[PDB]
Parts: sequence; C-alpha cells; structure tokens
Amino acid sequence: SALGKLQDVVNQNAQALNTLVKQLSSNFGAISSVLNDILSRLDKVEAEVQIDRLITGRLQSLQTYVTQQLIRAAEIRASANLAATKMSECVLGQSKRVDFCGKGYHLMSFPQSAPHGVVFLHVTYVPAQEKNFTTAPAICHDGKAHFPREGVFVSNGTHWFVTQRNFYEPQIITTDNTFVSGNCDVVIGIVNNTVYDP
Amino acid sequence: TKCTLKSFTVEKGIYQTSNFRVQPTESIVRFPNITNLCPFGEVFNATRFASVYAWNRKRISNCVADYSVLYNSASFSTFKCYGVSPTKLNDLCFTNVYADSFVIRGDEVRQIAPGQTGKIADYNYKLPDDFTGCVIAWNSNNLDSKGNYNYLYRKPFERDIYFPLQSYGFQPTNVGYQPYRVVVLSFELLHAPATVCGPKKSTNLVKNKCVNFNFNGLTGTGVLTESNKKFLPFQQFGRDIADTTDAVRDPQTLEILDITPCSFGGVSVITPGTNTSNQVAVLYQGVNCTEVNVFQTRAGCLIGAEHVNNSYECDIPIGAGICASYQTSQSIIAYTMSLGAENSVAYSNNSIAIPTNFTISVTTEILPVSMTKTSVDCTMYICG
Amino acid sequence: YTMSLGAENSVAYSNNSIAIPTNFTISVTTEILPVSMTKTSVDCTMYICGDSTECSNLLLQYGSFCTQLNRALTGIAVEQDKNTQEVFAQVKQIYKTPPIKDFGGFNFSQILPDPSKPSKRSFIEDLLFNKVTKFNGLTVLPPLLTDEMIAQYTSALLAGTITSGWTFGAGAALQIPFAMQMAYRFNGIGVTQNVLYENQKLIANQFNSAIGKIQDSLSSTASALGKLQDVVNQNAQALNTLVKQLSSNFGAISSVLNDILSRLDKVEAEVQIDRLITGRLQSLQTYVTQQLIRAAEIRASANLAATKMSECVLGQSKRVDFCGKGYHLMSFPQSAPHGVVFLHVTYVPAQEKNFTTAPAICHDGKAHFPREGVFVSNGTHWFVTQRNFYEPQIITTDNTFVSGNCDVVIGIVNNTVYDPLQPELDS
Amino acid sequence: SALGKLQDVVNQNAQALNTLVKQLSSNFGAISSVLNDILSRLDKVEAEV
Ligand SMILES: *[C@@H]1O[C@H](CO)[C@@H](O[C@@H]2O[C@H](CO)[C@@H](O)[C@H](O)[C@H]2NC(C)=O)[C@H](O)[C@H]1NC(C)=O
Ligand SMILES: *[C@@H]1O[C@H](CO)[C@@H](O[C@@H]2O[C@H](CO)[C@@H](O)[C@H](O)[C@H]2NC(C)=O)[C@H](O)[C@H]1NC(C)=O
Ligand SMILES: *[C@@H]1O[C@H](CO)[C@@H](O[C@@H]2O[C@H](CO)[C@@H](O)[C@H](O)[C@H]2NC(C)=O)[C@H](O)[C@H]1NC(C)=O
Ligand SMILES: *[C@@H]1O[C@H](CO)[C@@H](O[C@@H]2O[C@H](CO)[C@@H](O)[C@H](O)[C@H]2NC(C)=O)[C@H](O)[C@H]1NC(C)=O
Ligand SMILES: *[C@@H]1O[C@H](CO)[C@@H](O[C@@H]2O[C@H](CO)[C@@H](O)[C@H](O)[C@H]2NC(C)=O)[C@H](O)[C@H]1NC(C)=O
Ligand SMILES: *[C@@H]1O[C@H](CO)[C@@H](O[C@@H]2O[C@H](CO)[C@@H](O)[C@H](O)[C@H]2NC(C)=O)[C@H](O)[C@H]1NC(C)=O
Ligand SMILES: *[C@@H]1O[C@H](CO)[C@@H](O)[C@H](O)[C@H]1NC(C)=O
Ligand SMILES: *[C@@H]1O[C@H](CO)[C@@H](O)[C@H](O)[C@H]1NC(C)=O
Ligand SMILES: *[C@@H]1O[C@H](CO)[C@@H](O)[C@H](O)[C@H]1NC(C)=O
Ligand SMILES: *[C@@H]1O[C@H](CO)[C@@H](O)[C@H](O)[C@H]1NC(C)=O
Ligand SMILES: *[C@@H]1O[C@H](CO)[C@@H](O)[C@H](O)[C@H]1NC(C)=O
Ligand SMILES: *[C@@H]1O[C@H](CO)[C@@H](O)[C@H](O)[C@H]1NC(C)=O
Ligand SMILES: *[C@@H]1O[C@H](CO)[C@@H](O)[C@H](O)[C@H]1NC(C)=O
Ligand SMILES: *[C@@H]1O[C@H](CO)[C@@H](O)[C@H](O)[C@H]1NC(C)=O
Ligand SMILES: *[C@@H]1O[C@H](CO)[C@@H](O)[C@H](O)[C@H]1NC(C)=O
Repeated sequence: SALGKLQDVVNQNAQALNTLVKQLSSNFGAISSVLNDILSRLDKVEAEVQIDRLITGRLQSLQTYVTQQLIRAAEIRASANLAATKMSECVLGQSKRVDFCGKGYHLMSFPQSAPHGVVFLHVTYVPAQEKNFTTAPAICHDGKAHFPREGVFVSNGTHWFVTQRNFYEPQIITTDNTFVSGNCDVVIGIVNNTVYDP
Repeated sequence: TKCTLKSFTVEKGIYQTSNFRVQPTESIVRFPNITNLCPFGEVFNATRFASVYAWNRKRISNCVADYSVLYNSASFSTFKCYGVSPTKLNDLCFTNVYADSFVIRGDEVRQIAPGQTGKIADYNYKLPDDFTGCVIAWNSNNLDSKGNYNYLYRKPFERDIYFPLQSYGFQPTNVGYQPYRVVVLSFELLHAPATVCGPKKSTNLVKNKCVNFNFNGLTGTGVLTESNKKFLPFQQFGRDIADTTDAVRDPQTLEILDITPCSFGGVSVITPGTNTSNQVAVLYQGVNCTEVNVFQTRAGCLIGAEHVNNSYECDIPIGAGICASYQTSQSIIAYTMSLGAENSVAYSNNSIAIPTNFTISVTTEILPVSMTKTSVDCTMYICG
Repeated sequence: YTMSLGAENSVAYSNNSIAIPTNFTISVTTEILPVSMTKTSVDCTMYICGDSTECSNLLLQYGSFCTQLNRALTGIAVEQDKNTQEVFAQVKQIYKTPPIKDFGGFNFSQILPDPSKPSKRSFIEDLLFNKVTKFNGLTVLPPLLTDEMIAQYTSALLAGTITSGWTFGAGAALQIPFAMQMAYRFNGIGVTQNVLYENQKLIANQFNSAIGKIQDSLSSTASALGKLQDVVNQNAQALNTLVKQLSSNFGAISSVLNDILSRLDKVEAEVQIDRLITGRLQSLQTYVTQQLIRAAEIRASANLAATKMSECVLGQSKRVDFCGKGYHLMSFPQSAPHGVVFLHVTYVPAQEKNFTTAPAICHDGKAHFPREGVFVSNGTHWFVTQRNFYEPQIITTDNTFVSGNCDVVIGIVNNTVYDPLQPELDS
Repeated sequence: SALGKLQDVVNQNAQALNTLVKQLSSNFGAISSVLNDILSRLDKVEAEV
C-alpha cells in the first residue's frame, strides 16, 4: 500500500479502457449492439436508421473517454512538473523549503524509478532528545548589551552559555561568540553574566 | 455492493450502491365529481355535416366520455391520433374538447393532418403543426351521395366564409372519389380546471402515507398533506424549478394538497474487506432514522455499526466527523475521528528546549510521472 | 478612460548613491485561497428518469454512461476531503496554548480560539464565516472534517507557531520565548537581531495595530472573500443549470416524463422518452465535465494552500512575494468556508536616507570590503551598516575583510580602518 | 524553434477555431449541411426533422 498512487494511476487507465470496451456491447436503441447483426438482417436503407444509433452512442462514448483522458493527463502533468521540480530542487540541490523534501530539515534526496512514476528517498535531519534550559535575549556586561552571533544564550541553572539553535553544544560566552549593541536599559528580559575576553 | 462493483471480492471501504425509496402503498385517483355524459352521439350520428370551407365546431365541456366506444367501432376509415394515444384517453382528462365537423373527398383525408400540404389544408382547414388530439373519419357514401354537388372548398383553425367557390361531385357509383365525413377532436391540455374526462371513477383521498396518485391525469408517486400554500382562487397546481408539480388543488374537496416525493436517499454500504469479514453496516444518506445498533449521524442514519465513545484515527470515512472501522468478538464500530494526541507546549517567556541529539530519517515519497500511452483508432472502434 | 498602470517614478540612481531605510513597518497582508468545494453526488437514473421503470428500461440501453458519472463525481467528492486534509492536517498533534499569554507584547487574542462559542473559532474566523454565504436525484454530501475539526487544526498550527516557531515543522514542538522567535525571524530576513530588541514595543504595537486593521477590512468589505464566494457561487450556478435542464423539451412532446407515460402508449412513448434520455444524459455529462475541470482548478489551489501552509506557517520563506509582500516574518492560518486565509506578517522597510557609498575602502594600500552590509557616508565620515536597516558602525578589522590592493577596484575610496587591537595594547 | 511554446499556443488556438469552422460544412445525417438548402427545398414541417 506504500505504492498506492502508482497503482491507482495504472488502475484508472485500465478501468477507463475496460469501460470504453464494454460500451461496444451497449444497444443505444439499435436492434443489436453487434454491428454485423444489423448489416446481415436489414437491407441498406432500413439499416442506416439503426447504425446511426450505434455511431451516435459509440462516438459520444469515445468523447467521454478522451475528455476524461485529457483531464487525467493534466492531473498527471501537474504531478510530473512537481516531480521534475523535486528532482531539480531536492536531488540536484538542498532545499530550505519546509516539508517540501520530506518531514524534518532536508539534507539530500536519492531518486529511484518505479512503474509509471518516480520515488524519492528524502534524507532529513530530525532533531531529538530535548533538554529544557533557561534563556535570555541578551547579556549585560560593562553596561553594554551583548547579543549572540550564531545561535542562542542558555543556562543549565548555574552558568550561562551560547549554543547553536538546532543541536545543544554549550560554549563559554565571549566577545568572539557575541556582538555589542547599546546598553542594558533598552532590552526586555536581558540578564547579567560576565562575557569573557580572549 | 458486489453488483455495484461487478466483483466477487470487496476491499475495505464505503460504496454508494443503491437508493432507498419508500414505496407507494396504493393508487389514489381524483377527477371532477361530475356525471353528465358527453354529446358524442350528436357529433358522430348527425344528419348533415358542413362544407370543408365552413366546418362547424362543437365544444364539449362539463361531462364524462368513453373514447374506446369510438376506437373499437367498425364505422371509421381512420382514427389517427397525435400527442395522445387512443388506448390512453379513458385514463386521462381535459379542460375543453372541440369537435370540428365537415364533408370531404377521400383523396383529401391526408390533408387533415398536422402541418400537411394541400389546397384544403392551406386555404380553409390547416391543422396546427403542434396539434394534440385525433382525426376520426368514415366514408358517408350511404348518405351524402344523393348526385350531390353542394359540399364546397376554396392560419390554423380559421374559418373562411373568377370564383372562390369550388364543390365536389358525389354519386353512389363513385373509393377515393366517395364522400367522407371527418371529425377532428382537439384536446385542451391547459394547467387549469378539467371539465371533459374519461369514464374512470375517483377513489377516496389518502394523506401522510405514500401513494401513486392521479389528479385529473397528473399521475405521480408521493406523500400528500395539507399545506401552508395559500393558493389564490384561480390556481389549480404549483410547480418546482424542475417543472414537476409540487402542490395540487383537489378536484372534489377543493383543498390545497402538498406533494412530497416519498422519503428517499442514497445508500452507502460500509465494509471491511471480504478478505477479512462479510459483516457490513449501512448508511442511509440525508434521512432521519424514523422512515428507514442504530445511530443518527449528521450524514444520515447509520445501521449495523456500534457507536463507540472513544476516538481513533479515521479508518473508513463516513462524513461530518464520523468514521467506522472493524474492531474487537469483532464488529463494525462508528466513532468521532481523533485529530491527533493533544499537547500543551511548555511555553514560558524564559524557557527554551534545545535538542541534544538527532535522528537521520529517510522518507519515501512516491509521485506519478507518466500514464500509459493509449491510442484509439476511432474508425475501427466505432465501425469494426 | 485609458487605465493608469501606476504612478511614475524615476529612481534616483547614480554610480555612488545608496538609499538605506532608517525605519520599518510590520504589515499583515491577508491572502485567501479556495481549498475544497461542495461534495455533490447524483443518482444518474433518478435525475434522468426519476421513479419510472418505463424510462429505466431504456436508460439501461446506454450501459456504463450512467454509472461512470457516479464514479466521476465520487472521485471529486472523495478528493475534496483529500484537499482539506492535506491543507490543514500538516501537524500530528493538537497543540494548545499556555494559560498565561506572555508573548513579549504581541497580542494574538483576535486569532487564537474563543471559548465563548459552540464551535471554538477565533474572532477573525467568525468574521470570515459571516462574509461567505433536492428531490431530483441531486445530493450534497458533508465534508469529512467538520468546521469544528478544521478550527482545531488551525488552532494546533497556530498554538504550535506561537509557542515553538518553525521547530514543530521538523520534530516535536520546541518551546522558545516569542521575543526570541522574532529575533530568529529577523536574522532570516538579514536584519540584525538587536533591531528587534531595541524596538520590541514598537514592533509589538505595529503587529497589534495591523491585526486591528484586518478586522476592519473583513467587517467593512465583503469583496475581501471574493475568491471563496466565487467558488460557492459557481457550485450553486452549476446545480441550478443542471436542475433547469430537467424542464427542457429536447424535441419531446413534454419534459414532464409522467405526462408522456399517461398520454402515450409504449410504441409512441419510447420515441419521446429517448429524446429526454439523450438530452438529460448530455446535460449530466456537461455538468460532470464542468465539475471535473472545476475540481482540478480547486485541487491546484489546495496544493498551493498546502504549500503556503508548509512554507509560510511551519517555516519562514526566502521566496519573494510568496508569503505576503515585504520580507516574510511568519504567517497565521485562519479557516473560512471552503477555504483557508493566511495572515502573512512581513517586514516592510519604510523611511530612507540617501547616502554616498563605495564598494571597498583603501587603508594602507590594502582594499577592505564589508563582511556584513555596505559602506556609507553621511557626507563627512565613513561607516559600515546592514543592507536593510540604517545602523552606522565605525569601519574596523572586525566589520571588514581585506583582498588585494587599491589598483584592482573601480570606485574604491580612501579612509582609515580602525583596528581595536592597537589601543588594547597601547593603553 | 526557440519560440516554439508561444508559436504552438498560437497554432493550437487557431487549429481549434478552423476545426470548429469546418464542422459547419458537415452533414451529421441531414440532406445538406447548408441550412438554407434545407429551408428553401423542404416545407417548414418536413425540414424540422
Ligand atoms: C552548569 O555547567 C557548568 C559547566 O559545564 C558546571 O560547572 C562545572 O561543574 C563541575 C562539577 O560538576 C566542576 O568540576 C567544574 O569545574 C565546573 N565549571 C565551572 C566553570 O565552574 C555546573 O556544575 C553546571 N550546573 C548544573 C546545575 O548542571
Ligand atoms: C544587573 O547588574 C546591575 C549592576 O551592574 C544591577 O544594577 C543595580 O540594581 C539595583 C536594584 O535596582 C540598584 O540599587 C543599584 O544601584 C544598581 N547598580 C548599578 C551599578 O547600577 C542590575 O539590577 C542587575 N540586573 C539584574 C536583572 O540582575
Ligand atoms: C489584546 O487586544 C484585544 C483587542 O484586540 C483586547 O481586548 C479588547 O479590549 C477593549 C478595551 O481595550 C474592549 O473594549 C474589547 O471588548 C476587548 N475585546 C475582546 C474580544 O476581548 C485585549 O484587552 C488586549 N490584551 C491586552 C493584554 O491588552
Ligand atoms: C519609526 O516609525 C514609527 C511609525 O511607524 C515611529 O513610531 C511612531 O512615533 C511617533 C512619534 O515620533 C508616535 O507619535 C507614534 O505613536 C509612533 N507609532 C508607534 C506604532 O509606536 C517611530 O518613532 C519611528 N522611529 C524612528 C527611529 O524614526
Ligand atoms: C556624520 O556622522 C558623524 C558621527 O555621528 C558626525 O561627526 C560628529 O559630529 C559632532 C558635531 O556635529 C561632533 O561632536 C562629534 O565629535 C563628531 N564625531 C566624530 C567621530 O568626529 C558628523 O558630523 C556627521 N556629518 C554630517 C554631515 O552629518
Ligand atoms: C588615496 O590616497 C593615496 C595617497 O595616500 C593617493 O595616492 C597618490 O595619488 C596621486 C595622484 O595619482 C599621486 O601623485 C601620488 O604619488 C600618490 N601617492 C602614493 C603614496 O602613491 C590615491 O590617489 C588616493 N586615492 C583616491 C581614490 O583618493
Ligand atoms: C520542560 O519542562 C516543563 C516544566 O513544566 C515540562 O512540563 C516539560 O515536559 C519539559 N519538556 C521536556 C522535553 O523535558
Ligand atoms: C517573565 O514572566 C514573569 C512572570 O510570569 C516575570 O516576573 C518576568 O519579569 C518576565 N520576564 C520577561 C523576559 O518577560
Ligand atoms: C350511431 O347510431 C347507431 C345506430 O343508428 C349506433 O349503433 C352507434 O353506436 C351510434 N354511434 C354513436 C357514436 O353514438
Ligand atoms: C363532490 O362530491 C362530494 C361528495 O362525494 C361533495 O361533498 C363535494 O362538495 C363535491 N364537490 C364539488 C366540487 O361539487
Ligand atoms: C486474504 O484472504 C486470503 C484467503 O482468501 C488469505 O490467504 C490472505 O492472507 C488474506 N490477506 C490479508 C491481508 O488478510
Ligand atoms: C428525527 O425526527 C424526530 C421526530 O420524528 C425528532 O424528534 C428528532 O429530533 C429528529 N432528528 C433529526 C436529527 O432530524
Ligand atoms: C458516552 O459517554 C457519555 C458521558 O461522557 C455518556 O453520557 C454516554 O451515554 C456514553 N455513550 C456510550 C454509547 O457509551
Ligand atoms: C535622494 O536624493 C535625490 C536627489 O536628486 C532625490 O531626487 C531623491 O528623491 C532622494 N530619495 C530619497 C529616498 O530621499
Ligand atoms: C561615477 O560617474 C561619474 C560621472 O557621472 C564619474 O566621474 C566617476 O568616475 C564614476 N565613478 C565610478 C566608480 O564609476
């Protein structure tokens, strides 16, 4: 059932061909649906009144197939243009587009072929095993407010560290990890800790 | 379900197989309660008939007639009917009927036909292109063939009282050269009070129960009730957008009956796979359970599935937040679908959660790209 | 009149002039998308014939022409729940907000759910629900998700977004303070995060006031819902056209099929009824073809709305003019009848100053280039500043990197570049 | 051939119009496809069929 879309596209086209074939058996108001019954039984003056019912019916029944195949082809073309867009952005690159290249943060994708379709094996970094930390938007030092260059400030409870947003890895807060702007009085929720100068 | 799918195996799902309809218990027949017998003997056995330029016109009204008495008579050389069949006339009725009466040559009977070509047809007696009624005629060579030289000829239904005067010559020695008397019965199917009707007796009226009614010829299946429809004194019927009659004045008690088609709806059959169980549940769409282990959903009355107080992922979707599944000793159950586990995020103005680890996930995504390249020889398909 | 294309603007370009915005406006550009349409379903025999066996015995002579219409409309009807599912059910847990609404000054009370209601829509969702407004074998089926379940999914997406940002799009929701989430979002548009903290009350007041103007737009202007009311109108116009085609004669003596059967014997009546079967079947095939083409147009809109949900709500978008107008900060989903509405929050830069500028600066023979931002001068002193908010800083070996020498670069200018390590030694 | 998409969108819409125009000449089972060659030859009751 993981293949469900490709098998559905096979089944719809097989069901449409079978329905178009079965419609040859329908009478449409002629004396028989087997055309050679009409042509053997009726003279070619009476017979045209009967055969034109089968032509009217079978023509309408072919247009009903072709119209649905044109609409179904547009639905497959919309999927092929999406698959070509996934091939370009997701296999040939790496995507910033959330949930485009599978759930998680996208790393890379490997294309595999399948009957009437394509299958992408999207490789994604999913973050796991959280810890809760106390946090602050900035650090006061010499009245200067310091903000993080990369990542966020966090505390284990006793000490203040800076760390990257998506993987806990604590670093001592320094003038290399942080940049100054303005002074302590301006920022809601700023906290006091020493900022180390290497 | 197996006959809807044309299959002996059915997958887990819901299938729109059939339509539930309450059936008519009895047939209810209503006509004007009037008992005079129509003057058709005065029309068909008269001593003299008019010339075809002049043609008299009886109006028949306020009376009852049997048309089968005319249709089974050996007297008539034709009985051709248009917009009604002569077998049906006794089951059906009309606001007015008219009988046009006159004498013609037998070579000209086919000029008394709707829209047909001819000298009598254009100058003095065109039947409308959209006629409804019957042409009845007989050779009158026993009465009009004295010879006799009197009967005279030159928009539809218009009388026309060198010379504009030409007349036939009828001798009893003359088949197409003989005189014929022709009667044309024209029937006034207005959406108005009937006054000329077939011999068929009316029943008593029935209400709230489903019936196969007939009012004045308006055959139809439906529940009849009294109504809030304040008809004005001249109104006989009401209609829906689909032209179908939607109320009627009763032709005897003169009250304003509602018509509602008897309680009906689509049937969906809810099933696990036959590859698992032959037990099934049924949804009667869009109906209260009162006309149909029974559970009113907002989609319809659901029968044969147990209502379960829990919530789960939607296995077979029914509609309006309800789903069904086959579960534990096992049966079909119906439940309000779960949207997901419920989670208060531990937010506060100074708390952050940072992941200490990761999992590399690989997710398969499947996309169609190209369907089968069918191609069809439309000449061989249509013509073999 | 000949239509105006817009006001004309000679941009003040010259090879050494730059305009830098000294200030911004937070804006909330609403966007409205159809997602689903009325799940119609038809009994093709009850439409074409309707309670006549004398007609059904003729309609059987047309074969699967009837049952493939039921098949086609079932295809559309089951797909409208797929469209609704893929747009809203992008989250596997129902997130809910904390009891205390300490969101750093931002006031979500007009977009979070209201307990005062039988279906717990938000205040702006009640405005959106107000502005959008048979016996002939035709039927309308209910959606799988009720408007109360849709309102729980928009609350889960929104309570996720407010408490945890993009992180619930990847894993389980990671809580973060909303004043720190907006500082991530400002780095996302290349604006230095201290531009949030040093303006946090202003940014909160601009967001709160922009949410104020959404309620005024949606209260005053019913044509705001134009794309959704259009889909409701087309799916009603198509049903009324289909119902009116029951009254048409198609060349029969009447369109009332019981007034053929009561008037005519089976020799004559089979000629008349086949004109009504031929006509009504052509009318039903026309309706189903219109609905298949119209359903493919709604599916393209649902796949777009699911993409807007994934990229604008569960993330932040680099894609210009995709999530609103301006540089994108975040979007909040709101449900509406047969659709979704996104309240796209955006940073729009607002109050320019004109500056003299240079691509590089010569110090002692070395050419210095900016690490972040651009060089500018007020007319006497040279500064470096970020591209999207005027914040001038002293030009230094921390702000800049060297390459080559002065000879290589068209339009380089002379200045001192300060090196903080020198007075750090010499003090 | 570089402009091929725009030129083919111009071609398809022109071929669809010529197909629709040509179908005025088809008989569909009438005695003639020229409507006036029915109305000038058959009386306005026989002509209706
Ligand atoms: C918070 O983190 C700091 C540094 O990781 C911890 O401080 C260290 O604690 C160990 C003993 O557990 C000492 O040997 C180190 O010398 C300490 N380092 C410093 C810089 O003092 C601190 O214990 C952690 N606190 C909590 C509550 O986990
Ligand atoms: C951060 O540190 C500063 C000093 O560096 C603290 O300022 C003192 O605050 C108290 C209480 O308001 C005043 O009585 C003192 O006069 C302040 N001292 C100075 C030197 O200004 C400040 O309160 C600390 N903030 C936090 C959040 O801990
Ligand atoms: C958040 O904003 C809402 C309005 O958008 C505030 O609620 C309204 O407050 C005014 C008075 O200021 C009342 O007249 C309205 O009746 C309130 N409306 C509703 C729906 O409650 C709300 O007070 C603001 N929150 C804070 C913390 O200021
Ligand atoms: C940036 O623009 C905003 C307006 O978008 C300015 O804020 C307004 O400032 C005036 C006084 O200068 C007040 O009367 C308004 O009430 C303020 N509006 C808001 C929403 O707070 C802001 O002062 C400008 N900042 C700079 C540096 O120019
Ligand atoms: C360009 O900006 C600089 C810095 O703001 C201005 O230089 C200062 O000018 C004031 C007097 O207006 C002096 O008190 C300061 O000591 C100057 N600072 C320095 C570093 O020299 C400069 O005036 C501005 N120029 C223009 C044309 O506005
Ligand atoms: C930047 O400053 C240097 C001097 O510090 C300028 O170099 C002088 O340019 C003139 C004219 O070309 C020469 O006559 C001198 O011999 C140059 N001096 C040296 C030491 O090379 C340079 O032209 C200035 N550039 C700009 C863009 O102002
Ligand atoms: C974080 O701490 C809060 C304290 O109330 C707790 O409810 C929550 O479950 C914790 N989350 C994790 C992932 O440890
Ligand atoms: C956070 O909220 C508490 C009260 O719940 C308050 O004491 C504290 O000052 C607030 N800090 C910030 C950063 O808003
Ligand atoms: C006409 O009169 C004859 C007797 O002269 C009678 O047998 C016949 O039934 C009458 N027909 C009608 C229509 O009254
Ligand atoms: C019809 O007959 C009934 C009795 O059978 C009588 O009560 C009713 O008033 C009559 N209606 C008319 C219109 O004469
Ligand atoms: C389906 O039924 C067959 C027996 O008819 C059985 O062998 C097979 O295992 C079943 N499959 C499933 C998925 O239950
Ligand atoms: C069903 O009908 C009964 C009366 O016949 C009524 O009490 C009940 O409220 C109805 N329920 C619905 C959902 O129509
Ligand atoms: C479901 O639970 C409610 C109480 O929460 C109770 O009133 C109702 O009778 C229960 N129904 C069933 C079928 O268990
Ligand atoms: C910048 O200066 C030029 C001087 O001609 C002026 O035309 C232009 O309007 C100014 N632009 C802004 C944003 O102030
Ligand atoms: C800029 O343009 C002026 C003339 O408008 C010219 O004198 C100057 O050399 C140019 N500088 C650069 C860097 O192109």
